[PDB]
Amino acid sequence: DQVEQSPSALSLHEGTGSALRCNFTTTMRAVQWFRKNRGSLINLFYLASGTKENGRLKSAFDSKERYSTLHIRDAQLEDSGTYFCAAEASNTNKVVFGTGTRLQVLPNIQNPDPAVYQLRDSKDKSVCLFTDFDSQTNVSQSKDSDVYITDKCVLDMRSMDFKSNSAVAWSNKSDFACANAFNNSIIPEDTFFPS
Amino acid sequence: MKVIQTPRYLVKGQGQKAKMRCIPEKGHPVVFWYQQNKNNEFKFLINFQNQEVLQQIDMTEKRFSAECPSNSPCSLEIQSSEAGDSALYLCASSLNNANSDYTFGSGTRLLVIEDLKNVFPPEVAVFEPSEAEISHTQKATLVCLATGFYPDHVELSWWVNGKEVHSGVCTDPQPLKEQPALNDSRYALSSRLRVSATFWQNPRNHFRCQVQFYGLSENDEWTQDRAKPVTQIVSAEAWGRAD
Repeated sequence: DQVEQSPSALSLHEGTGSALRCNFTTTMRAVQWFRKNRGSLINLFYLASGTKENGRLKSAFDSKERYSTLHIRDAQLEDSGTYFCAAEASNTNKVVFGTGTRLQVLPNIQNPDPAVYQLRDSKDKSVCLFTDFDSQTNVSQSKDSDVYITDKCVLDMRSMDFKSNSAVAWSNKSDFACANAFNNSIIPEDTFFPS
Repeated sequence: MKVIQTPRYLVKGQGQKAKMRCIPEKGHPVVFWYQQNKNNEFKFLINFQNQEVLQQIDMTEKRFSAECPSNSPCSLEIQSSEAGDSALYLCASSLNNANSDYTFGSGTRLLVIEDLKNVFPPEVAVFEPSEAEISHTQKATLVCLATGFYPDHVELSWWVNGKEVHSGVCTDPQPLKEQPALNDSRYALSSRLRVSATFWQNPRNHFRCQVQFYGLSENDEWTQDRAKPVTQIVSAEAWGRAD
């Protein structure tokens, strides 16, 4: 039903490169490459032979050799998402989709400034913001159902060419304070705890 | 853009009809419907060239009704919805039945559940930047929390001065369960919008977190005491603040 695609998952630091591959078990007429970021499936390349190149991406297709590749160079945050190849088999004229590659691109934090901040409701409620840590830190979920902790998320302030990681944590339990919100995580020793 | 699918999300109860629409890219007469599951498998359902069916499967023929009328949107309808129909329904247009590239729409994410009584819109809140962050970094992070919603069918956006922004924004890839080891658990989602301190400190600047929720429609019945959990936007906002 599916086409073998490699790798299954990939993490690249910004500015680096890698190659995604699909391996076919029959003769293919043409290949398409897509990328999905809950976003839509965006067409990257369609080709029946040789190669094609567009910006930082390049695709190649060898029907005879039974493979297609997609190269990413100078990886950017916006390259993140799930990539699929899709190929039309010559003997059926039907399209079969690759198993998919989940690509994560890690921003390169020039000057990490790990900190946990308390933020208050615009309208006695607050959340805690863990931010500005390097891609090396991992945020763990809480093991009590009463505290909520999101996975890390990278934002890019284009105007200032600045990128940063953060995760958010919140709770109702009166025992909850930002000082210990992320105790479940291994956070930098020099993490800033205001107040 | 090219291919326009509606609605982006859909929730229905067991046994109800579920209709979705696709407007193919102009100049592309062939329309394909795929059903994609959580394991990223693409299951071909049916395709049309103009008003005619070219290929399809037995399931689609027995369980669905699909048509591509002249000068109207293509549609695909599940006659009697079942849990197992929950999936992402993708429409692609193409020049031909074969040997031509696909262009996809944004899909319709369908969820089919036992009881629409569990459907809830989100409450939304905006949390203002901490002064410590402003002093420490000369930047200001606003946080939006959408909470208590079900199903997890929302689109969150930030609007600064009445214009949607993308720079400086990050929204959780997936909403989290407020009670993980529980089916029908309601959900929460957070997002951040980060700006320069000076931009936050300008009281003329206005920030709004908008959450589009996809829920019931007008034709849906509702005999509950609480407000009918219809498709709707819920927002929260804050003005910039001086030192």
